[PDB]
Amino acid sequence: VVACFRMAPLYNLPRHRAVNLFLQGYEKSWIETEEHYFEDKLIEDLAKPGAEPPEEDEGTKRVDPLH
Amino acid sequence: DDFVAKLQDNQRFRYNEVMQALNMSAALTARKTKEFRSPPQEQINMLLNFKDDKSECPCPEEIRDQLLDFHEDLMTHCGIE
Repeated sequence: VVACFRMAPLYNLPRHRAVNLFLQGYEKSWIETEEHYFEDKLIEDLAKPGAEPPEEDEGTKRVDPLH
Repeated sequence: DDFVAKLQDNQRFRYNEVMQALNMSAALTARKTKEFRSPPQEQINMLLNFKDDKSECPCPEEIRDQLLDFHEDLMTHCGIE
């Protein structure tokens, strides 16, 4: 039961090992779970013809970045 | 480096408190030593679960605020904020 109480804790590990474990855990728990929505804004920005008819193309409408 | 040093100091302190108060109840000791007997990876994962409002993580408010400052600084650097 002495070992059952004294199983390996995190503070027994060296600093660099625990830092690596923290990096992986922080990644998975925070960076992956972070969610921001930009798809509609990006698509509408890419679909905008930016001053193209004012621009001297001397031809039919040029394809916009989404096209 | 500093975040993990503070967290390790915290968990040594909490482990000392548990090893002082084990005589309260044997069944209490099992559910309080789940943390110390878990593998080191699950250990850091459940020490890093103070995001959102579930708040079952045993992390203190100060150590929580350190990461709830660094994470927003990093998001501002990344362009979200």
